[PDB]
Amino acid sequence: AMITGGELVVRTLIKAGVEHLFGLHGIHIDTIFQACLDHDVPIIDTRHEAAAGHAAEGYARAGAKLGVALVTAGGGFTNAVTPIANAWLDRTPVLFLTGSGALRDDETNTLQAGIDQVAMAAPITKWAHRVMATEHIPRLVMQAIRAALSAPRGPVLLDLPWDILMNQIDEDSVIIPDLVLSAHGARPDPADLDQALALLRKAERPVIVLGSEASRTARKTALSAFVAATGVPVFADYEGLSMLSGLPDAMRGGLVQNLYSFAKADAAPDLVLMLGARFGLNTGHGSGQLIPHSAQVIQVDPDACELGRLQGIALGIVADVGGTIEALAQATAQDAAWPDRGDWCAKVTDLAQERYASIAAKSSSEHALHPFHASQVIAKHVDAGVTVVADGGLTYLWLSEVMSRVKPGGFLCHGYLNSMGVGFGTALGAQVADLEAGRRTILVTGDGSVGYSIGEFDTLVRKQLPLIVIIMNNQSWGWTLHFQQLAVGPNRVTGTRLENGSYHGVAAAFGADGYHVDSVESFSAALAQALAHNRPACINVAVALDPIPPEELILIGMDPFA
Amino acid sequence: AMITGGELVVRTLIKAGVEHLFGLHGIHIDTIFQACLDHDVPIIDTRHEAAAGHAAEGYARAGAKLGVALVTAGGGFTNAVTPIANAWLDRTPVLFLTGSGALRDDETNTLQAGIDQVAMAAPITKWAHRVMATEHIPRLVMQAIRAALSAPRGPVLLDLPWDILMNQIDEDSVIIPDLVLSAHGARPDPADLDQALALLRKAERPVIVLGSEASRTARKTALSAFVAATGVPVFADYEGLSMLSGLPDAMRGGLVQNLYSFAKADAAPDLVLMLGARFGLNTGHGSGQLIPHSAQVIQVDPDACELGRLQGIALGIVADVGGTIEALAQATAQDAAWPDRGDWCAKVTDLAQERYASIAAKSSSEHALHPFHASQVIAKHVDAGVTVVADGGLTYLWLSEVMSRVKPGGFLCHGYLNSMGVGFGTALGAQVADLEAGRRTILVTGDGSVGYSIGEFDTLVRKQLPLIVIIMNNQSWGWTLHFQQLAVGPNRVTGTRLENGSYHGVAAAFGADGYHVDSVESFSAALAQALAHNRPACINVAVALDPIPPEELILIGMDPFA
Amino acid sequence: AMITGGELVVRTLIKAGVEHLFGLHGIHIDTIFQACLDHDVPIIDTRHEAAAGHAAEGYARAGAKLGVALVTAGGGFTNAVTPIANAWLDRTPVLFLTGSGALRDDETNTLQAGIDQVAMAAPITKWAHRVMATEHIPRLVMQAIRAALSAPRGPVLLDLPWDILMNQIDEDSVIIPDLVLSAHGARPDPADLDQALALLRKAERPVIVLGSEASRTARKTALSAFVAATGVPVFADYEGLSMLSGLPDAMRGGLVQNLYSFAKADAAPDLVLMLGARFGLNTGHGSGQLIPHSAQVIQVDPDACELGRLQGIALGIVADVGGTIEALAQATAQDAAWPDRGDWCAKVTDLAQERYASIAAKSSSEHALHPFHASQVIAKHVDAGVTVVADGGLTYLWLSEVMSRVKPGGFLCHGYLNSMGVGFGTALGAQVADLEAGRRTILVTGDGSVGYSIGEFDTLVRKQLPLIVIIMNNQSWGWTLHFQQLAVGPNRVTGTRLENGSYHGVAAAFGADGYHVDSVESFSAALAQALAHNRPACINVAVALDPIPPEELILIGMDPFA
Ligand SMILES: Cc1ncc(C[n+]2csc(CCOP(=O)(O)OP(=O)(O)O)c2C)c(N)n1
Ligand SMILES: Cc1ncc(C[n+]2csc(CCOP(=O)(O)OP(=O)(O)O)c2C)c(N)n1
Ligand SMILES: Cc1ncc(C[n+]2csc(CCOP(=O)(O)OP(=O)(O)O)c2C)c(N)n1
Ligand SMILES: [Mg+2]
Ligand SMILES: [Mg+2]
Ligand SMILES: [Mg+2]
Repeated sequence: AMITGGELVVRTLIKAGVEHLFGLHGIHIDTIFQACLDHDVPIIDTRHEAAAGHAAEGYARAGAKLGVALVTAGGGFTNAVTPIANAWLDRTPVLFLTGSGALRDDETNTLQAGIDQVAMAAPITKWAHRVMATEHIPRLVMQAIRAALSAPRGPVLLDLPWDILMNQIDEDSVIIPDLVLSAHGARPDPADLDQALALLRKAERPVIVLGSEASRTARKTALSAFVAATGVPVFADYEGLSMLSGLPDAMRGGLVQNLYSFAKADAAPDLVLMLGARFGLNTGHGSGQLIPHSAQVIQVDPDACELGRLQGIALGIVADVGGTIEALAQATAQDAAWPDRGDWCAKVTDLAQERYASIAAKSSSEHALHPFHASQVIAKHVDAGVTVVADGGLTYLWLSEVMSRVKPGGFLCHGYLNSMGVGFGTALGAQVADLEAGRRTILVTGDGSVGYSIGEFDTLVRKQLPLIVIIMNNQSWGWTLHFQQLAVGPNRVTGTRLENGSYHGVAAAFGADGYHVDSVESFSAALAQALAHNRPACINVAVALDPIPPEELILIGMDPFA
Repeated sequence: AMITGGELVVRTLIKAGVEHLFGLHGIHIDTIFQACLDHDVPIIDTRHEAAAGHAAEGYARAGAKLGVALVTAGGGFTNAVTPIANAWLDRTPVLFLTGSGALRDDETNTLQAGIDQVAMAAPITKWAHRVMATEHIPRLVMQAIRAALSAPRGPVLLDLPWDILMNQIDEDSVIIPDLVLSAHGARPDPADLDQALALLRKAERPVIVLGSEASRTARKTALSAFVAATGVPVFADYEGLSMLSGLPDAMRGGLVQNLYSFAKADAAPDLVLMLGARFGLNTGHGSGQLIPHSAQVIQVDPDACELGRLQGIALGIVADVGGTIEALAQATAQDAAWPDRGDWCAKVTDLAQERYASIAAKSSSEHALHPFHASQVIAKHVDAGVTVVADGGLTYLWLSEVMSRVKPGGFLCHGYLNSMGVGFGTALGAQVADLEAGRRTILVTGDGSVGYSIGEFDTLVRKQLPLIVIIMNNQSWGWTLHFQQLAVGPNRVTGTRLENGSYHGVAAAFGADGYHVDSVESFSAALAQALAHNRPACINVAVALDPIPPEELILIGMDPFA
Repeated sequence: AMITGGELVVRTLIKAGVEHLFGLHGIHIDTIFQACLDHDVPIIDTRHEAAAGHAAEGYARAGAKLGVALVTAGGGFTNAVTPIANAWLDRTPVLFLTGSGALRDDETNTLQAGIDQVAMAAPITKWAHRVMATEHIPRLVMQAIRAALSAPRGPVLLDLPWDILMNQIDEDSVIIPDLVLSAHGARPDPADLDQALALLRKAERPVIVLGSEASRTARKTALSAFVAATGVPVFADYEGLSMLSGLPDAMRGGLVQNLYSFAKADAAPDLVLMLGARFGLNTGHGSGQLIPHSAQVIQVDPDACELGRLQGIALGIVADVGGTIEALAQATAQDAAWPDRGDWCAKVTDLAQERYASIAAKSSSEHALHPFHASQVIAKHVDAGVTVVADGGLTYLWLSEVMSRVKPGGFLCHGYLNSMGVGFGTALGAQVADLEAGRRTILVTGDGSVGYSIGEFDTLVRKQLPLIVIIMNNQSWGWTLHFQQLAVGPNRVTGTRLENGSYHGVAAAFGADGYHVDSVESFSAALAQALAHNRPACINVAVALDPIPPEELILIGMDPFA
């Protein structure tokens, strides 16, 4: 028959293995909407394009697969910029399909047309391109997919002029190709794999730090066989945590942010193995905090820029992180000459424990519900059947203190962009990935960050998504209000207080469950209540503002343990 | 004494004459926040950076001045992109002040940093530029203002590294320089102005069409001098309508879209003078449905691409629209012999009025409130004491049909980008520019577009803004659903129905007045009620889905009077 | 019949009045070649696309019209970058027509395809754009011409995919539109015009400075009437010098660079009138050496960025420079009472003349011909019938000192880009424009610079172009060798000597008249010889290296006088 370019897009995505798209409708991309309707593909349609974009991210992260986002021309695309920017830095594999002006209505001042979407998207994407001919649609779509999913994973834009989409050709003119890209990643040269193992055996205090790319390939069975052979502790940046949930408990060092007072302990790691973790913000930069200059560092990253960009390393290998762990278990299933790491692993869990006691010792929840305490109520329900998504300022800095101790099904936190509010978006789409697994999603967000996408309680309800939103309400933009007294001066705070409005009143008005809580018990009663029930909820949690997280004081450059 | 890069900016904006900024606080730009506090200059902080940017647009357009927008690094900037794009196409003079990563922490994977902000805004701005030394700030800020304000007016982006903002210097070492740019625009060469007036005299059915740029300089008394002398009617595209409000009633033609039904009456304009109107969406592209190919066209635009871009004109002048009007009055003051236009002007008002009676005659509001009947209820409250702001899909297309009859102090509608939801931001900042002038602002929005910025009721209450928001709620993304049922098929509707949620409840949750009305009486009661009170209000108006606005059928290329 | 997209281009250029192209043939752009050959418009085909690009600049600047460059896809476009860049900063109206890959051969790794040609040209052009439809060619080309030719004049890039160019439509289906854009530019307000004149009347030591845009619009008759009425002296940067050749000699201040030693004379100008000169390289920046801080500045520029960008000004008008000179003569036709400026005019020509003898006084041509003495030889032939083109390092810094006194038909020197070797290109194109005027072109280049485009002697020969090329050969990259010893150290000069080659031998091996000269008499004799002959000539002049252009010392910030 004769199908439209819109249909050609959809066949190609179905051929890849795509089963959900997140989007918001426009006349310009309606041919895709029509084709999805025809091929029984869900198109979760949100209230803001950005929220749909982040929804694709969360699906991609929580799902360990490709996320797809669909936005209309002009305003559709520009509303989509923040999720693209976010997925760019988080290294999140998301295909962004956008409509634009008709080729033939080029340069005529028509509606939603005239802005250079690929130009805009270029410095934010692994690849961005505008389709010039309908026959190109199947192969350009697959190309776009391949680029996003290969290492390092990242966001890709495909600009589908209205003109090309509506247009129609003969089904036989064109070939819908398969996704013919191996699921297995590239492995290091046998020469280096041996040198890195030789180094790890000589190590007295060795550690491994997992990055985002450990989670995208998700090679758990091979990682377990490897830790089970060498017996070395394992840390991760935020994205990496999901991986540490198949590991014995003494071999779990937790969040990379623990390796801080390992110096002040005369116990600083002897060697560091970085698999996908970059010398960015999550690893304490080139400063030496979490990773020590003295230490001999082995860094694996598909992207050779990252190889000792900030510190000098000892060995740097270009390869896929997931494909590397496979090559690691394989070469460690004959060794058997691996030292006992008891005394080392012992202190690792000890130092993490001291921090947990040191914060619980500082926590007074006498007058207003301390935030470190509230996070514990949440900790109580976190296991492999629960994806946790974090947003807000101080509120996610408090969760990190409680997150090393539990074993989550997914954990999705801020990337280098650190854009407040992308929480709803990411969380929503996370739940759609979690529906298959039976996992349930919980968003822990700030009173500020919820305001960005508050309308999404509508989408939650319309699409029947049982996401629980916990709003840690301190009646302010938390992180910034602290900066104002702590970096500027006590009496002068502006543009940061948010002392107005029932967020729970909003959610109830949008059709979701309202809960209001201020005490520890009030909160635990409500969280267990919302979890028991199988529909969307909002919990407005009154927390103190004054308390200063240890992580806030690390990042400006001070010791919270001195 | 010693100053910081932030202070330098604030002093430079004050020497320009700026009295409000719209922003959203982040630590990267806190320096400006602090300097503003010192100088009693208000920063209206919203819930989303987008809403802030659009608020600067609304400030600018309704204020006939520069609108200033301030956003933080990274997510702060990318969230502000929809406002920049809109400002670009609307030709709206807005200065966009963005923070970025520190210069000394360049290329290190730090926080909110690594996205090429200037590159991203390049295709959307008259000028984009990242500041490289703290002493450059005062002259780089002024150069940005001049860039923004010169014709054609447009957005300008100025990236201030955090490094450079926090950074510190001597008061007398650098110079806060003055705003030296003449307010009066450039005039056509007299030989061309004479060609034009000669042409205008010989015309049998002459019209004038105003664009954005007429409203920007706002030379009202020079238009009245010119119309009341040649006696020619005057039309305007959306941005230009504000300018027709101090004009004699007979020589007002209304919105440029009334020139449709002018052919079928053998009364198509003989000559068309276009002052800032571009050929494109507002003026019926190159089709000659509005501007007939037969007519002698005279076009005046600051930007030369624009001159006869889609049609052939007889005269194309590069000049300021504002200054061209001044010359049009100048050259008309001695000229005694202008023909009588009484019969033609009678014909213009006659054709426009037949249109109105034709719509009312086809409008039943018995089963559910007709969107037209609803639009009339609003129009009876519109005079020069009111700025009406429009958003949504079908809802604004209906409102246009009543807007030609009333003389508004401001009318801010969709530009070419047609981004749904920009209504809140613009409407908010419009109310800020309106407070000083004493005028009151109404936003007339659809049920879809309001969901975009619905947390902004928070800003409406925190900041004490008596903005009334009418939601024309047809429980669907109206305009796209009409495309789906009319051009694809009645049973093929997906992703456009919005069958959920109390919007008036949402406003009531943030502390605004809630109204839910459905009949003509109820709504008029509700509107008059909210207007009496100096308070932020939300009117949720239940309106019909089925009716097709005459503009929907015109823009698709059909006759709606057939 | 049916014509080609190539034909559609040529028909449109023809309607603009384009009578010559500069280019270099590729198969992608052959349809334009066929259409030019069909319609007898000459395409001057050079040996390098950069020479073709620059030749178009010279044609534009020397003919005071639009210039058109035509380069093929890929290498054709990239070779064209330096001319586009130069035209951008010189403000030169140049249409760049480029081929690119076939739309339907998109992303297929083909011949000459794949490089984002509009992206690369975006920051270098007023407008860069890829043509998307064969129907579009006529209106897009004219839109391009309008954008290049509007104030401020600058280069435009039009990308014409080979696919769309080969395409064939029906003649009658598309309309080849006229150039309807008034040749007179916009004039200043009459409030401001009068303020400037009253300020000019109150002035005690007023001066006028013409910049690039004065030569573009070329409003000579209006300038003669204006200086001859107020009697104020008049300077110019390099581009502006051509206009000073229709002026009584005492009223000629010459090159703007004379106003240097005017301060230490207590003769620093009271008031400065800037017509299109920008605060920058030619005008001693924001430093106030040439354009004093004490003095009141009145600045007129099409681009408002420029208005007091580096100094504070007293008045700043957005207007076309050509139009402003008109308005000025106009307003001076009634103004009978302009004071006598005899005392000031005399002082001016006196100081410029003293500086001149000050250099001849310190010049010795005994052991090798002095570069200034050599410059004087050339000055003896410069009149209204000669276009002089300068290139090279020291060699042109020497001419400037001799150039103020003589009144040339054209004078084309380096723009802000200051790119060596662009001489042949610009000069060759200059000679083509000069054929209509009867003027002859003479290029003064250095030994390093001729080296860039040396093969162009071949184009001079094949194409019968009697351009005379004087090489001031000091067997080195002069300017950089001087920086090395004068700012770095005596004994450390590397990579700057060019002690090799017969340049005259090269020109003769290509077909042109070869001359070798080292003394004053040899040089004057041969220069006079090649001029009598109506052929292309090369003159290789051995000049001294050790000398030091006063300008070379006026730019590090030091003083070549007191
Ligand atoms: C998109 C974006 N990202 C980051 C910032 C800067 N920022 C970092 S933390 C913060 C306050 C967040 O408040 P909230 O979400 O309530 O969390 P809290 O720290 O108050 O608990 C802001 C404004 C910003 N202004 N915009
Ligand atoms: C930012 C943006 N997103 C999506 C669209 C596509 N679109 C055009 S009209 C329309 C429906 C608008 O709905 P609503 O605000 O309720 O107005 P109404 O239903 O009354 O027409 C949509 C989704 C758009 N033009 N801009
Ligand atoms: C395109 C380009 N422009 C400028 C320079 C830097 N530069 C400025 S002057 C100069 C020497 C010019 O030598 P020549 O052409 O012989 O003139 P001379 O001063 O030696 O007489 C150089 C290399 C450069 N390397 N490349
Ligand atoms: Mg908070
Ligand atoms: Mg609606
Ligand atoms: Mg030389």
